Amino acid sequence: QKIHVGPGELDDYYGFWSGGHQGEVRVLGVPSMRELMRIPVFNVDSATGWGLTNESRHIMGDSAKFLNGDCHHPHISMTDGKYDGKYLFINDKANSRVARIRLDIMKCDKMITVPNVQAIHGLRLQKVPHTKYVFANAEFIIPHPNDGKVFDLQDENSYTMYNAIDAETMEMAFQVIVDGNLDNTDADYTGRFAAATCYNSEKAFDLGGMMRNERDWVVVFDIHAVEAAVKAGDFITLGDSKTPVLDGRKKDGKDSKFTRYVPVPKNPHGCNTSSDGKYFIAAGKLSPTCSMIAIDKLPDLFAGKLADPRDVIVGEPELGLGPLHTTFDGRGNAYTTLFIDSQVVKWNMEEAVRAYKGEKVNYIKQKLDVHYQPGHLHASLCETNEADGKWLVALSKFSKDRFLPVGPLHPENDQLIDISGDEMKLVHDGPTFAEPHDCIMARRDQIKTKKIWDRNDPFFAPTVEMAKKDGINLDTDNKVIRDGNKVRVYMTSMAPAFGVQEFTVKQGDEVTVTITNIDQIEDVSNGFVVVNHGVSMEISPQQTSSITFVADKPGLHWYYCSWFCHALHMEMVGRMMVEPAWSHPQ
Amino acid sequence: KESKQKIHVGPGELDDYYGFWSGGHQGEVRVLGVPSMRELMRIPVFNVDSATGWGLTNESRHIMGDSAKFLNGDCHHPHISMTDGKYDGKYLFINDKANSRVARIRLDIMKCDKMITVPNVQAIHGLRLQKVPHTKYVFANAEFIIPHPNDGKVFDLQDENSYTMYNAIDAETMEMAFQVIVDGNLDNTDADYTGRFAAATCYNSERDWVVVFDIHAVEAAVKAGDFITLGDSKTPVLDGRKKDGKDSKFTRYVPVPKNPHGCNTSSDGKYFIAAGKLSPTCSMIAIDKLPDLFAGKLADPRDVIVGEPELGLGPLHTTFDGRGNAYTTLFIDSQVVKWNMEEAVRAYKGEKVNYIKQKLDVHYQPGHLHASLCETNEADGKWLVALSKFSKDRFLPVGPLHPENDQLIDISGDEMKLVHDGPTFAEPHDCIMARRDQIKTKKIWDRNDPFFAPTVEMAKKDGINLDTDNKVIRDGNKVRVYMTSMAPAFGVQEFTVKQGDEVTVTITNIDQIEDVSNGFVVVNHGVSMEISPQQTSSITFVADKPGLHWYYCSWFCHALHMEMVGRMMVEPA
Ligand code: CUZ
Ligand code: CUA
Ligand code: CUA
Ligand SMILES: [Ca+2]
Ligand SMILES: [Ca+2]
Ligand SMILES: [Cl-]
Ligand SMILES: [Cl-]
Ligand SMILES: [Cl-]
Ligand SMILES: [K+]
Ligand code: NA
Ligand code: NA
Ligand SMILES: [Zn+2]
Ligand SMILES: [Zn+2]
Repeated sequence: QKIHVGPGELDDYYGFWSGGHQGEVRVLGVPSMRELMRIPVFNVDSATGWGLTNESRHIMGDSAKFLNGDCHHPHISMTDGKYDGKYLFINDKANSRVARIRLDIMKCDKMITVPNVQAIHGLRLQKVPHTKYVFANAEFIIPHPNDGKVFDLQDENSYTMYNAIDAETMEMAFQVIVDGNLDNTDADYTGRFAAATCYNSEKAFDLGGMMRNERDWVVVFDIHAVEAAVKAGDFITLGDSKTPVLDGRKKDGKDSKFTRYVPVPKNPHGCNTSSDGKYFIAAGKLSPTCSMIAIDKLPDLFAGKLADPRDVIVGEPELGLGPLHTTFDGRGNAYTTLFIDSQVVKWNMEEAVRAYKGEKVNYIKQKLDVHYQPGHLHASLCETNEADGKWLVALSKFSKDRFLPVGPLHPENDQLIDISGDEMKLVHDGPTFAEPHDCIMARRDQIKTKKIWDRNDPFFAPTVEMAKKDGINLDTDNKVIRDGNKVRVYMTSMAPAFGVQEFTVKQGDEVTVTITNIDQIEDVSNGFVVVNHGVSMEISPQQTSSITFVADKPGLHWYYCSWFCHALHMEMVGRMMVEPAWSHPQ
Repeated sequence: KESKQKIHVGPGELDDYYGFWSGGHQGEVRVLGVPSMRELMRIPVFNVDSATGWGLTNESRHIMGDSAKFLNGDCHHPHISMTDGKYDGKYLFINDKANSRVARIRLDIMKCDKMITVPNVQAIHGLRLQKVPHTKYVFANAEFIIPHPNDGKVFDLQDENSYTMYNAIDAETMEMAFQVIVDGNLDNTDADYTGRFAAATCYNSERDWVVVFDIHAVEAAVKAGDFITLGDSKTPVLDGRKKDGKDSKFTRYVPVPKNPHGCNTSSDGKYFIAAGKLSPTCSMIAIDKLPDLFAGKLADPRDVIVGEPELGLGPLHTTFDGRGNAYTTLFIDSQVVKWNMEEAVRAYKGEKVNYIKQKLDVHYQPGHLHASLCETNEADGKWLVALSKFSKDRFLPVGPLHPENDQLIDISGDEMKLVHDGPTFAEPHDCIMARRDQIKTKKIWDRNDPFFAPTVEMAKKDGINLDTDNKVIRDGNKVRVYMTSMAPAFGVQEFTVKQGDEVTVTITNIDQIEDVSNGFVVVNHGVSMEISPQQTSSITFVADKPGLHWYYCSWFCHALHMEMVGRMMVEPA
């Protein structure tokens, strides 16, 4: 299996890395592991203007006031258990958001702040019949309402919730109150069941408390029952949110219609569906095991045909110290990160299941040393029924001496491992910034991108509507619209010239500049920077982009095209002239 | 001799050079390993960095000063400080064209530690360092002509008080040293190997020129008090314009075709080489003739030109292997051309000599290029990076935006060989390499480090010993939390405030194990920062929402990382 991609060759896979607490999504080529693109999501990007432009701030809504994010879990939309390459979704733990990225333009196109929760951590997508719902965990228990009268986590109204977002509209679909808390989550291959690990069944706030219980659990959700309850109008609502809220807590030992709690040790972390649809696999973390939940047994569990929730567990292989996450090669083998032992352990799920029945057999096939302290791992197409068993990436949190010293802050080490054969082979050390937690790979032919924008694209449709109110045709017009103390400049751009090369405003005017790049050649991006005003944005071919700033400085102020576009790039400039306040009224 | 160097750095092996890439329009600096071309670290400078809190923390906003209000930057030209014409590994400097700044990075901690807004100019673009006897001055070009004063009374760019200026910053204090008014507009700049001379291309005389500065004469004028000041800046300003055809004393204007661009000093110190851009040539200025030029011993400013090789369409920039060759990017022809400087000089006198050695195709439209140690008299002729603006089909498609293609070229032998295509984001533009042994970094912070000294001072006023204390100080509607942190526990795990209070959280990571970084995020408050071992970091926000609000450690630091959390309780008003 070729490891190196030479000049003029292309990678075989796309890789979508989370940006960690840096807040972006990174697009890598695999197996070269080179970064092809950064997709700003929760960060402010000086280069494209994301978080400065009117289009981006409209997508972010009120959360445009935050300059930070913390993302962990990127996932690609599916149809019938296979990637369809339309959307990628990712969480924000820092400000409790979920974002959707459109894979054809590789931009964030929708974002939602999840109501009545703190900290979106785990996220995964419905697999079958297609990604109708995005499932997201809120990690921290809070009071409801959270108005500062009650702070106690033990109050009957202190809880966290499992969240379902409608993937196509990016509005809330429902929320399910749970006992304990939520960590990671996955979904079955039927659409009926989802599952999440919980580490704080104690509802404590201190370290000792959260480790008190021998087992926490994985909570299993019957989504068909939740939908049935929503259609029956049997739910409540919290605060000013109209999201249906259903109660999945145990009420004095009686289970909810919506949930069942399977005891699992101990502060379990990863929650992964095997690619054959047979198991939810929960990594035991503080327990040196994984727990294997038989998805075929869940209907019987929800029908009261099982005496004990543990009856749905059909294996608990002892793997090593600090199991965190599991992935699958599609040949019947599972691969699990051991954080403390600092290894990846390859094991055979069916032999694990036989050993739980007492049939002594060695289900452990190989342990590979990794460098050092691995968190997530991901095998190519592992989240689909097309898991192809070629590449594995283990994302390690301490790189120590694996790279040149760069000061007190070290890179993460994302290691590429060949699993096409019976023996795992470590082939590449990839340093990365800001702690990617997880990543997802797709075949080159599962992703189709646009090279030029459509003029009706929803990304800037609000800007086109604003232009219409001004009677502007964005494809041709170079006009300055004046409206009181507001000024709206509309121009075309066509390397190496701005369509409006000079305009005059009053000191204090609120200036919006809207640029439509009317080039036809792919790859001729234009930029727009206003010197010393904190204004920067990119405009690609056939895109309309706009940005608003206050002209608070009298005098002459240059603007220039930031993106190299032509041999005469450094001459694509213009002048804003600001008449002083003392020459105008007030 | 062949070009054979190994290009692959396998698991467990280390790169041989550091690469310092400009972050382009994204505004950071990037640290790469060469020859792997992998990104080891991101250093935030003009961008806001959610991961480390740069632009959010009190320490970073203090360094940024008033310019902390800007969320953007546009950088191009990174350069490492020198002693005796060799890298000394102390500082990296870089420009901000978007908001007219120069920043200094300390290479021992890989953080930006000083920043200056250059007064009375618009857009810092070209930038280079004094080489000899060391980097006393940072030289920076302001690109755009503006009125003086720029108060809205005059907009005419041909008014007698409309001009731009060459800028000298004191490298060690990061205060302005002096500015020199010039004719025309400035593009790129370089310095000689003595400290007396510097030079800059000008593209908008409206043949343009390379303006040469006699820095000794400028310094003499400043020491004698013969200068003016502009506006509310105390920076000495000297007039380097031609007045009625009379030369300044501080400057000479050397005619050079055409809209010249790059301005590069050869590593043997002999030449300033200006790339022709619209002219298919480079022009070679003999630095050893400059004293005679400023002494009025030469008939014509063209007499310092000793070579004008014809290279190809669209020469932009030049670098050096230290063996006597120059390497120039041809933007139009989309090539790197290798040529021999001494043979070009002899051709200029009329000898039939072929100075061109090889043309290598690159992909596509190269701008800057950089050979290893080329800015020093130690130029080693091993590696060459050409930074190409249009990558086209060289990488997988990723939508309407495309990556720059930074291509690594083996120049160790007699033939250039292309060995790697490196995609990069937001047009890094230029880069600089240093030997592994030229860079020495700290493993853990020193407690006396200037980076957070202002925070140690605040703590002093509160009577706080940052190394041990876990305390909440109340002062009106201000709340100052001080805590130590030690994975996996925050030293203060809960505190209570009033809605509306202005909260400052100061965290001191007292771990002594390298690489055990901590983070601090306050949920739904837009607060995020990093605290590495022995660092103190601080951040201020207002508690504007009543109720219970969790905070957590963002940096995976421990098996119990998920459980390293705290509670802020906000009492309603
Ligand atoms: Cu957020 S957790 Cu194991 Cu996913 Cu990294
Ligand atoms: Cu438009 Cu460069
Ligand atoms: Cu402290 Cu993770
Ligand atoms: Ca527990
Ligand atoms: Ca000109
Ligand atoms: Cl998981
Ligand atoms: Cl240059
Ligand atoms: Cl040679
Ligand atoms: K790390
Ligand atoms: Na939204
Ligand atoms: Na400063
Ligand atoms: Zn440049
Ligand atoms: Zn250039």
